[PDB]
Amino acid sequence: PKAKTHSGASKRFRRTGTGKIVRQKANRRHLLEHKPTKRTRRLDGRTTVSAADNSRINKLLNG
Amino acid sequence: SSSRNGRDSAAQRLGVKRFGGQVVKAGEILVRQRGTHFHPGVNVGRGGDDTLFALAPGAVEFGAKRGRKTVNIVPVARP
Amino acid sequence: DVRPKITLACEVCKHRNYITKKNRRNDPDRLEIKKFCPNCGTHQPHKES
RNA sequence: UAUAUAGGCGUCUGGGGGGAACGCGGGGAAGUGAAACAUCUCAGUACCCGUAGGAAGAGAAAACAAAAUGUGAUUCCGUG
RNA sequence: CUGCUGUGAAUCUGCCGGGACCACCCGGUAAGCCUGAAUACUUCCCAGUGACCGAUAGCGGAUUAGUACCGUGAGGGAAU
RNA sequence: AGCGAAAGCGAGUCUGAAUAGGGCGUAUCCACACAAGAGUGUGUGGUGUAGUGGUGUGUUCUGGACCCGAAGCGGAGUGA
RNA sequence: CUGUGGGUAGGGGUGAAAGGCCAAUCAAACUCCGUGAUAGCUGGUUCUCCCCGAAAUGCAUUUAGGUGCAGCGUCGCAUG
RNA sequence: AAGUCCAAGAGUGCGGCAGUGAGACGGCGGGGGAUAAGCUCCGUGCGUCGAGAGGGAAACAGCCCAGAUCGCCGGCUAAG
RNA sequence: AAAACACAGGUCCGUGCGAAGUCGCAAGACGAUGUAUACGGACUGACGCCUGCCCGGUGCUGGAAGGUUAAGAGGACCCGUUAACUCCCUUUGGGGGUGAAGCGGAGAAUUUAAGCCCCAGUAAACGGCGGUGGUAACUAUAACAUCCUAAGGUAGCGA
RNA sequence: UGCACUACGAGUAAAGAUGCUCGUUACGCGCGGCAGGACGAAAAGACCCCGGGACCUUCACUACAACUUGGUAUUGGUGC
RNA sequence: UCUGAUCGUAUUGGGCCUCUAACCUCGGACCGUAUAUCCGGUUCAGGGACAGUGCCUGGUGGGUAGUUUAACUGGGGCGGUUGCCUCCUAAAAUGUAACGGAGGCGCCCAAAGGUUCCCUCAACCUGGACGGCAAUCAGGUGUUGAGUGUAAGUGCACAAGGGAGCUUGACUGCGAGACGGACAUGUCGAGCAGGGACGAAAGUCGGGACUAGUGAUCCGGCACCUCUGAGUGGAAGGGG
Ligand SMILES: [Mg+2]
Ligand SMILES: [Mg+2]
Ligand SMILES: [Mg+2]
Ligand SMILES: [Mg+2]
Ligand SMILES: [Mg+2]
Ligand SMILES: [Mg+2]
Ligand SMILES: [Mg+2]
Ligand SMILES: [Mg+2]
Ligand SMILES: [Mg+2]
Ligand SMILES: [Mg+2]
Ligand SMILES: [Mg+2]
Ligand SMILES: [Mg+2]
Ligand SMILES: [Mg+2]
Ligand SMILES: [Mg+2]
Ligand SMILES: [Mg+2]
Ligand SMILES: [Mg+2]
Ligand SMILES: [Mg+2]
Ligand SMILES: [Mg+2]
Ligand SMILES: [Mg+2]
Ligand SMILES: [Mg+2]
Ligand SMILES: [Mg+2]
Ligand SMILES: [Mg+2]
Ligand SMILES: [Mg+2]
Ligand SMILES: [Mg+2]
Ligand SMILES: [Mg+2]
Ligand SMILES: [Mg+2]
Ligand SMILES: [Mg+2]
Ligand SMILES: [Mg+2]
Ligand SMILES: [Mg+2]
Ligand SMILES: [Mg+2]
Ligand SMILES: [Mg+2]
Ligand SMILES: [Mg+2]
Ligand SMILES: [Mg+2]
Ligand SMILES: [Mg+2]
Ligand SMILES: [Mg+2]
Ligand SMILES: [Mg+2]
Ligand SMILES: [Mg+2]
Ligand SMILES: [Mg+2]
Ligand SMILES: [Mg+2]
Ligand SMILES: [Mg+2]
Ligand SMILES: [Mg+2]
Ligand SMILES: [Mg+2]
Ligand SMILES: [Mg+2]
Ligand SMILES: [Mg+2]
Ligand SMILES: [Mg+2]
Ligand SMILES: [Mg+2]
Ligand SMILES: [Mg+2]
Ligand SMILES: [Mg+2]
Ligand SMILES: [Mg+2]
Ligand SMILES: [Mg+2]
Ligand SMILES: [Mg+2]
Ligand SMILES: [Mg+2]
Ligand SMILES: [Mg+2]
Ligand SMILES: [Mg+2]
Ligand SMILES: [Mg+2]
Ligand SMILES: [Mg+2]
Ligand SMILES: [Mg+2]
Ligand SMILES: [Mg+2]
Ligand SMILES: [Mg+2]
Ligand SMILES: [Mg+2]
Ligand SMILES: [Mg+2]
Ligand SMILES: [Mg+2]
Ligand SMILES: [Mg+2]
Ligand SMILES: [Mg+2]
Ligand SMILES: [Mg+2]
Ligand SMILES: [Mg+2]
Ligand SMILES: [Mg+2]
Ligand SMILES: [Mg+2]
Ligand SMILES: [Mg+2]
Ligand SMILES: [Mg+2]
Ligand SMILES: [Mg+2]
Ligand SMILES: [Mg+2]
Ligand SMILES: [Mg+2]
Ligand SMILES: [Mg+2]
Ligand SMILES: [Mg+2]
Ligand SMILES: [Mg+2]
Ligand SMILES: [Mg+2]
Ligand SMILES: [Mg+2]
Ligand SMILES: [Mg+2]
Ligand SMILES: [Mg+2]
Ligand SMILES: [Mg+2]
Ligand SMILES: [Mg+2]
Ligand SMILES: [Mg+2]
Ligand SMILES: [Mg+2]
Ligand SMILES: [Mg+2]
Ligand SMILES: [Mg+2]
Ligand SMILES: [Mg+2]
Ligand SMILES: [Mg+2]
Ligand SMILES: [Mg+2]
Ligand SMILES: [Mg+2]
Ligand SMILES: [Mg+2]
Ligand SMILES: [Mg+2]
Ligand SMILES: [Mg+2]
Ligand SMILES: [Mg+2]
Ligand SMILES: [Mg+2]
Ligand SMILES: [Mg+2]
Ligand SMILES: [Mg+2]
Ligand SMILES: [Mg+2]
Ligand SMILES: [Mg+2]
Ligand SMILES: [Mg+2]
Ligand SMILES: [Mg+2]
Ligand SMILES: [Mg+2]
Ligand SMILES: [Mg+2]
Ligand SMILES: [Mg+2]
Ligand SMILES: [Mg+2]
Ligand SMILES: [Mg+2]
Ligand SMILES: [Zn+2]
Repeated sequence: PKAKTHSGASKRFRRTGTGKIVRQKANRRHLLEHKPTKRTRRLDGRTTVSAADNSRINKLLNG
Repeated sequence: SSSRNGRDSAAQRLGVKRFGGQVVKAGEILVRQRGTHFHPGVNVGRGGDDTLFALAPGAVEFGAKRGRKTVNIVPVARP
Repeated sequence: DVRPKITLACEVCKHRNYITKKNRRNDPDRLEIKKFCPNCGTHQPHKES
């Protein structure tokens, strides 16, 4: 049978034009008042996933 | 029958990060500390948690200036 | 709470720009301070919501 | 018990049971997985019940579609 | 789309659908029924084939084989 | 052909008030210039960009999934 | 006390009550089926030689005899 | 700055395939214990065993010597 | 194999009769071809003398003036859609505001049962039953003043 | 029931040795007896810990049977 | 024609006493029926729109069913502990274990934040009514022994300690380069622009001398936006 993509990981990870997999940083969904804006803005945008996690994330993404 | 202690905090990895004669980029942080054990020297700035960083590229070198240990960045000549 | 979370809103556009804390025991009235409004483009008074 | 019906008598014609799989309509688990478990899964599976036919079921728009002077009953197969 | 319960209309300037809903447009004409082909399967019969097994293998069963035997019974079940 | 949550725009694109920084993208290398040595950039030329489909091997996913092993759970039946 | 015949059936029966008995079995009988249940646990896994060759640590863990990632092996490529 | 450099079979980056995550004793620095344990817990470009054959310590994983490509009825040595 | 179960005797509770209880999805059956001197359930266990206190907790039974509470009735008020306008502002449009009816969505007031809170009784219902301050016959042998509760061990027995 | 032409002592060793060390003792093979050892046989310890079951209890959780409340359908008429 | 004290009609509820005709009776009789305590019917006598039963609904509910009920741990249990911060162990980089040795945290302050300027304490001696060593005054000695919101450590007298003025940078768009790191977290940061505060200017200001005062994702709320809107226009819903 054809392989199944892990759905929980597809709605969290994405690939760029070259093929590196990007991410979204955590600790930014609530409890924001006490966080300075420098911490808030170093926590947004995408960031490439670590080389250590790149092997498992790839298998979850391709299924 | 029980110990009323046994707690500690994480190590913060403080200390000198760049030593004398070491070439750094402008902006590299050079020594993490609590108080001001090393005071900012020439062309060296001090951060919010008393972290010393380099305001210009060059070579690290320590000194003493009126009984105060200081850290300075020395402009190496452009080849 | 005695130091609850409060929000500050610009008077001239009613947009909630900042959230802070203050003591209700010591500052019973609404807190108002001149803050910066990103769409008004300048510093405006901001009053507690 | 009057209208009468329930019943009773006679004369016909059918029904009953079996069968390996395939069909249709119903009823419907648990082991298991979730690294525990109850939603969830397993699985509408196993099993059970009623019924067939040589196949069945479906089938001739109170359908799709999307501004195309577009397809045109159903079933099945490949993709998507 | 559909079951049980309650309420419950219109016959075409009607009624239904187009992913809450409303308006406009478009598609269709429910509450009646039949329907072949393309699709699924093999108890049984015929004829073949195998980079299938070759007697502890292949069917449980090449021979008394669902036999002898074991069990009250459902049932389990050889060896040659 | 990419950037973007998307509308969209497109060797660009997003954010932003910003010809103002950064993100992702513009195969890769070569040279010649123009700017700074805060890690090199920008631009003009050049070179020009490699995938896909069979199939062997390793690992993996869904399947009993390298082989053996519970106590026990469920369905339908058999037994005084 | 006893013979013959009979009735009660599995979360059920029966019990002058011991969780007793219900076909040499009972804190939920037995048979077949789901089914090759599931086991972070134990066991076993079959010919050869050549080259290289560990770990028993860190971090997290419904975690502590399990696992993920790091460290540490090997092979291929790049650099030198 | 050199050395080693027909080798350490060394670094670093990307990838395929891992196993490991129960360690032991001895030397040196320490916590716990009674400055007890063949105890327990840490540090160590410390060693050996694990995964190490050969010689010495009577025998004797972890101590001393020394790292087994094969053969020889040659020689020189190490610990002793 | 017993001291354990049963037992004859005791009480308590339920049951007015295809009873209650039990087996059944139901029909039906036992109870019982019985009818409160009967039947079921619970505890105790011939006999003899007796069986104290506590109704606060938890059950059981009973009661109702209130508080609280479902579905169901109610649809005030609000929102969507748009016939109509009414205006600019640019012109063959198109956005501003109002927006009736109709259809839709969220839906408040109001009304409404049992239960629970509430108040009573009940222990042969499940359950509970105290101290302190300083004392004499020859030391005693806990029965002077006061704290606390729902009440502070009655009789009998007692290494 | 891995073997086999299977002594003892003091040692050593996974710390309680027929099998290793060093010494002591002992001609080969049987028959009847005894039970000190072979950590003798038997039964994948039942004590203890770990993982999993199972049945039991309850003001653990969540459900369901049963009991019960009200509305409404079956369901109607006159008077207040 | 509102305010009202009113009667009647049409309509519809709430309740009440009823009636019988649904429905109900294991009350009688008779019949199917020779046989029959079944069953059905017919009829008399009783209940009666109640009860029962569908559907919707709230209670009670170990009667039953499925399940959960942590780990570390010098065996397990009982105790204690579980995240964060500071110190010693910890062997002069960093890091380093034990049910090793000691303490803190789950806040606080609209100033205890920003800037500008000014000042130097604690203790001791001497002189003073209450007033005593001690309270405020004056003279001197006094370089840090005081103080720093808050544990501890590192700091700070150049002051980060004390005082006053003004004021909100306890900003918005960003961020070269780094520390730390299994990962996820975390931490520092010059500099550019907008719009400000203080300062003559230089300049400083993205909370607090520093390091605790915190909780991933999912799911949902709210305000704003130029995104989307299942035929179309809206909407609902989604998105930033
Ligand atoms: Mg998907
Ligand atoms: Mg958000
Ligand atoms: Mg913020
Ligand atoms: Mg520390
Ligand atoms: Mg600061
Ligand atoms: Mg104030
Ligand atoms: Mg048939
Ligand atoms: Mg299940
Ligand atoms: Mg499971
Ligand atoms: Mg499992
Ligand atoms: Mg056919
Ligand atoms: Mg047909
Ligand atoms: Mg048909
Ligand atoms: Mg055979
Ligand atoms: Mg042969
Ligand atoms: Mg056979
Ligand atoms: Mg027989
Ligand atoms: Mg895209
Ligand atoms: Mg942004
Ligand atoms: Mg750019
Ligand atoms: Mg090719
Ligand atoms: Mg290939
Ligand atoms: Mg079974
Ligand atoms: Mg039977
Ligand atoms: Mg008899
Ligand atoms: Mg019999
Ligand atoms: Mg029993
Ligand atoms: Mg049997
Ligand atoms: Mg038996
Ligand atoms: Mg059973
Ligand atoms: Mg069972
Ligand atoms: Mg299965
Ligand atoms: Mg298995
Ligand atoms: Mg080697
Ligand atoms: Mg690993
Ligand atoms: Mg590798
Ligand atoms: Mg060398
Ligand atoms: Mg080599
Ligand atoms: Mg190597
Ligand atoms: Mg482990
Ligand atoms: Mg370990
Ligand atoms: Mg070790
Ligand atoms: Mg040891
Ligand atoms: Mg030592
Ligand atoms: Mg120790
Ligand atoms: Mg040891
Ligand atoms: Mg060591
Ligand atoms: Mg090993
Ligand atoms: Mg050796
Ligand atoms: Mg070695
Ligand atoms: Mg040596
Ligand atoms: Mg010699
Ligand atoms: Mg020598
Ligand atoms: Mg006896
Ligand atoms: Mg006996
Ligand atoms: Mg007994
Ligand atoms: Mg009696
Ligand atoms: Mg009683
Ligand atoms: Mg009854
Ligand atoms: Mg009575
Ligand atoms: Mg008794
Ligand atoms: Mg008595
Ligand atoms: Mg009494
Ligand atoms: Mg009482
Ligand atoms: Mg009481
Ligand atoms: Mg009471
Ligand atoms: Mg009372
Ligand atoms: Mg009551
Ligand atoms: Mg309603
Ligand atoms: Mg006594
Ligand atoms: Mg010996
Ligand atoms: Mg010995
Ligand atoms: Mg021996
Ligand atoms: Mg020998
Ligand atoms: Mg002998
Ligand atoms: Mg013997
Ligand atoms: Mg003997
Ligand atoms: Mg044995
Ligand atoms: Mg065992
Ligand atoms: Mg256990
Ligand atoms: Mg009724
Ligand atoms: Mg009803
Ligand atoms: Mg219960
Ligand atoms: Mg239970
Ligand atoms: Mg289960
Ligand atoms: Mg456990
Ligand atoms: Mg444990
Ligand atoms: Mg212990
Ligand atoms: Mg011990
Ligand atoms: Mg150190
Ligand atoms: Mg050191
Ligand atoms: Mg360590
Ligand atoms: Mg504490
Ligand atoms: Mg301050
Ligand atoms: Mg200030
Ligand atoms: Mg003075
Ligand atoms: Mg100050
Ligand atoms: Mg803030
Ligand atoms: Mg960066
Ligand atoms: Mg500016
Ligand atoms: Mg700045
Ligand atoms: Mg800060
Ligand atoms: Mg989740
Ligand atoms: Mg639509
Ligand atoms: Mg639309
Ligand atoms: Mg919206
Ligand atoms: Zn504003």
